[PDB]
Amino acid sequence: RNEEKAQREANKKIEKQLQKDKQVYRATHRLLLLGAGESGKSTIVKQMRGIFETKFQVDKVNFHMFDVDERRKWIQCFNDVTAIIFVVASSSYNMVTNRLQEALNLFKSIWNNRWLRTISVILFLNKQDLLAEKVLAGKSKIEDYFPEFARYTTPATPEDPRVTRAKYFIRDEFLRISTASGDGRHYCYPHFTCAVDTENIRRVFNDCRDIIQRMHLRQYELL
Amino acid sequence: QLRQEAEQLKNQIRDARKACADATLSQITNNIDPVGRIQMRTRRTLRGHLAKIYAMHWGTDSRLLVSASQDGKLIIWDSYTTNKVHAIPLRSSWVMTCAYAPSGNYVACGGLDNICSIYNLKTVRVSRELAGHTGYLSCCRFLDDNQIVTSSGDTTCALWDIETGQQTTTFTGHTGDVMSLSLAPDTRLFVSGACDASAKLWDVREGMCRQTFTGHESDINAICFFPNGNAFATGSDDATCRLFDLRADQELMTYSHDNIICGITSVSFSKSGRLLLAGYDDFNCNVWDALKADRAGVLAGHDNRVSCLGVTDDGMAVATGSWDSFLKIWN
Amino acid sequence: WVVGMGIVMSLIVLAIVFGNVLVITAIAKFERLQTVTNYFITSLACADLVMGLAVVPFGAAHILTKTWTFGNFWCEFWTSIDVLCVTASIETLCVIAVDRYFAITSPFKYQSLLTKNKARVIILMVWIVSGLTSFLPIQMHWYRATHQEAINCYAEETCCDFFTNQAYAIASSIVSFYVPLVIMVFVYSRVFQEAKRQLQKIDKSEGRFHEHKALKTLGIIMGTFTLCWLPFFIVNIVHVIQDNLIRKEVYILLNWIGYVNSGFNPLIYCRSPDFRIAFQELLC
Amino acid sequence: ASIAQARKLVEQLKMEANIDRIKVSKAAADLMAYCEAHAKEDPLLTPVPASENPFR
Ligand SMILES: Nc1nc2c(ncn2[C@@H]2O[C@H](COP(=O)(O)OP(=O)(O)OP(=O)(O)O)[C@@H](O)[C@H]2O)c(=O)[nH]1
Ligand SMILES: CN[C@@H]1CCc2c(ccc(O)c2O)[C@H]1O
Repeated sequence: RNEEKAQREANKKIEKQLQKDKQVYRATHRLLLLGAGESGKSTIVKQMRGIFETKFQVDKVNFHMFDVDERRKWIQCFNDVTAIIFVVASSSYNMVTNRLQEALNLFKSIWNNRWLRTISVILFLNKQDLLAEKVLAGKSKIEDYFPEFARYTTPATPEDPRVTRAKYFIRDEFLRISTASGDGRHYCYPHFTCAVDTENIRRVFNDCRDIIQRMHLRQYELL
Repeated sequence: QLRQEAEQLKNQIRDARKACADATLSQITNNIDPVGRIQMRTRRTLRGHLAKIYAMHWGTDSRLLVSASQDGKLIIWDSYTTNKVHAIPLRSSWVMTCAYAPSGNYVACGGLDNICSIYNLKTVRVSRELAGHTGYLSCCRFLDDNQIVTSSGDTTCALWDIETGQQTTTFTGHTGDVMSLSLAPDTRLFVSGACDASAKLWDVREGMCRQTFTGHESDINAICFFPNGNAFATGSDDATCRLFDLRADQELMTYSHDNIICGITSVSFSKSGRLLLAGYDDFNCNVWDALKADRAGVLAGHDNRVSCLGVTDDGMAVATGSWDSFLKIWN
Repeated sequence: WVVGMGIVMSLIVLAIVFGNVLVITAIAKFERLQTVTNYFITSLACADLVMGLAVVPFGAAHILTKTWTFGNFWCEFWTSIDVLCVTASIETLCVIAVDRYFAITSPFKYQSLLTKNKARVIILMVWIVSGLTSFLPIQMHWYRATHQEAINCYAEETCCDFFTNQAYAIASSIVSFYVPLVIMVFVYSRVFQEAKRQLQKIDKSEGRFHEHKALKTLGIIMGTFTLCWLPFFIVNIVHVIQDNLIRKEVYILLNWIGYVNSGFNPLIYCRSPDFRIAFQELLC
Repeated sequence: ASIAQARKLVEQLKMEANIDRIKVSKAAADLMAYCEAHAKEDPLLTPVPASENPFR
């Protein structure tokens, strides 16, 4: 009957180890990096630096980023992440099944998933310079592939009106899906990034802080 | 086209199956009396997991058990005294299955990483790392102490060899993802339930498909095997459990109700095979009757969805795992 | 008149006790409500239950029969318990406000700042500080007055009244009410500012496609507390500064207004949907 | 269809076509017999005394 004492000692040691690990588990924040192919996800993760894990710390806050296709069923495991980062090629509107239409369909499918009811999405609209060159060079029109561009007018804060309309139309097309069935549980944060940019990590930090603050405000019935 | 040319076969096999069914099992089973209301109360509760629990497997001694969580830890429990024995950290934080060796010396666990890992309990360090799958692992079972059969998310099942670390036999034929499998007591034939609403019977020795069943109409999430060895039950997302048969090669009964529209996550039998236990997404578990189709009880007490289920070899208790990071022992 | 007063006041007693016991049992029974924020609510509920089960009925008997039938020791014990419960029932609200401030303003360090070990320490410290100003000054006779009517009332064991000098009537009020007021005001002003900023950001980002709730919640939270406990802790100092200004009848009524505040607390601090579901699971 | 994989299916359906079947009455009777025979050796269905129950 002496084995009971040894078992209790082992249980105590394991409980102490788990108690130590709980704090470091609760301190970190998890982000899921989801993007369509040829969008530029590799460049973004390289700038930030069957699975890939990236470690980075901003202002003494530990973040943890993950990267990973048809009938996505593994997505149920990602209902407790802080936010979902979406990378989409804004200039690939005619590199045809338009590459963009597939991106909007994927975004709509992810938004309405049952297990992702309370997960926000951070949206990166990559490849702005290619889009600007394509719209300015001529022989390519947004109206040709997307008929709705004819009846669209500029809402706005410019950083060349044609490229401004081109930039804002794609953003509004995603924002409409975002606000169709938001219900106040989760929002979207559009952004206009490029390959040669700095402080993209600051955007992620600020958006995570905003998400956490909004959730806390909603919990106490103040928003 | 040419393919359409024998699409008829399927119709001929369906007609033969219809001609085979003389009468439903229900009619045959009508005279026997009902089991009645069965009340089960929880006996033990285990705490220590920091995240949701995905899978668990009872030990062969009906005393110990192992569980896996999203925090990246495997813990071996002791049911009688509810004290932890082991805690193994994991390289990958995403796990979807776990298994316990029949000889009680090895534990295996795989997940979203396309790797199956085996640990040595009595030496706790990594002993082998099996690779070769192009999709996430969904289930794995120890066929013996030297060879293991696994099912992956790339529509294939394989039989491995631990000593050499290379595949021995590869099973192909499904279209959708493979989600769960079970082994016969004789360890000669095993079944699998794919995501294409189809179940197949495989032969380990031959390596070729033998029979196919396509009763369901949605994704199949769990599958169990009747103790006698001549039947198996499965559960899908359409809130229906169906009991098939190997010899008759057709469905015999359906377990469904109009007051439930949620999915099914786990299915298990009892020692006698009279009781069928299935876990739902309705935050609780239901106990059916294998023959009559009546409901005989409910297992409530979990605050989040149930994702695991198991029955001991001697049938002294039944364990449930949920996303609430709690393990409960019922009796 | 006598008949009418008695029945209601029993209804007040029942209303105070029922909600407090219900909240305590609901928090204890279910493991999903064991939250660091719910410990302060448990302490507040316990203090309010002790107050409503200890001081209200004896004061009822006193105000009904107009004669204290017990000894001087029981009078001292009653007056001590009154101050203890009243003082401990407000600093807990201050603690809750500070916790909400930390949770909202500092979202990335909330988890580390507050832990299950720190909550117990804070609650014990608050209870000790509440008890130090209620039993030590009272069991010892340092609070007693000096004028002839006071000592005459002290001598008689059949009557019990409240007589204090300026020092205690100022110190107890400062400790119990005035200090935990400015902190709460500053906290809730900051919370309102943060809510307004977030709402403005949302309107700027997605206004075209798509401050009342926060104002309503802050209004109810501050208004009930200020209306319940404000006049008493002003007349408390006024009746000492000017003797003839305030009569005893006004004092007793303004004090009894405060006791009702314990009944409102479950409605104010337990409207969360999880609490509603837990309440509906039982007692039905 | 013209692709091999579709073509492979037609042959397989065949292999599964030529197997021996039995009447469902025999299978139902066998299942009933097994359940009735092994019905006295399970603790879930039959509540055993707490003395023999290790979880009490
Ligand atoms: N100048 C410039 N070039 C870019 C930009 N974004 C992408 N590119 C070009 O695109 C190439 C990078 O492609 P990747 O990011 O590897 O595409 P990917 O990562 O394979 O995309 P996935 O299929 O989603 O993984 C580079 O050679 C760049 O020249 C940009 O913002 N500016
Ligand atoms: C008899 N009722 C007492 C009188 C004075 C007093 C109360 C509460 C808190 C204080 O700090 C006090 O000075 C009241 O509950």
